[PDB]
Amino acid sequence: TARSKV
Amino acid sequence: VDREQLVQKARLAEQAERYDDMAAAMKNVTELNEPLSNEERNLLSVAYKNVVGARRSSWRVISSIEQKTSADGNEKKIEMVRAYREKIEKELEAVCQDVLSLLDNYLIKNCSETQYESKVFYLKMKGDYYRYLAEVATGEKRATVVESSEKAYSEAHEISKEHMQPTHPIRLGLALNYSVFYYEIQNAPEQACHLAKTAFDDAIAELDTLNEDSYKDSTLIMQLLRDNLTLWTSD
Repeated sequence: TARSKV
Repeated sequence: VDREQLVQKARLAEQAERYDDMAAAMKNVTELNEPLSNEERNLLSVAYKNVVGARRSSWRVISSIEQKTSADGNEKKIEMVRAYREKIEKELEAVCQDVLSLLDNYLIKNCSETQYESKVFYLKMKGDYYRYLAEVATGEKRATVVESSEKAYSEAHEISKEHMQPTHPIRLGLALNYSVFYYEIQNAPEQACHLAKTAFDDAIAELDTLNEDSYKDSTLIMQLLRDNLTLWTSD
């Protein structure tokens, strides 16, 4: 799955 | 308590990993109706990200168990799991409404015409918390929060394109979360890939605009934009 900004 | 003491309490709570106390402190700072500094803006963001994040992680774990438990067909267990998912959902939704009201009634409201960075930062946050609401919502309730998330991201994207450099960490960060919104929430992989590729290609075209103080922050997001694109064009 894709990662969003930390 | 004076504003300085509240900011210092948030700094302490962060170190003590007491994110509810950190969010409470930054909410009080916001409620003073004076604009937040870059440091204060990030203290608020980190606080609420960790608070909602705890519920998001729990919700995912319970939902995963609920899917497996539904297969075995245990009447008493399924209800208990369903109820627990609903308990965490309500907690998550309350955190999102808390953030969204601060954004709408204080933060976005007090942004001046020239305060582009803050306006994009807060609209991106608005998009993020409506996306977190979408993640748990179903039916017409989901359609509503998805529409709200799109409206917030779309506005932030228009401002960032007009007033910010393609290499700006806030601009890249928005493009990252907005593309994630298109893929995961809207199920629009073509729109997700186009947004992530345009953002990456525009930042690559003007690498000369990278700032000595924020080059590492920009490249870190650019890596995530390529990682997501590699993933999405493999799937």
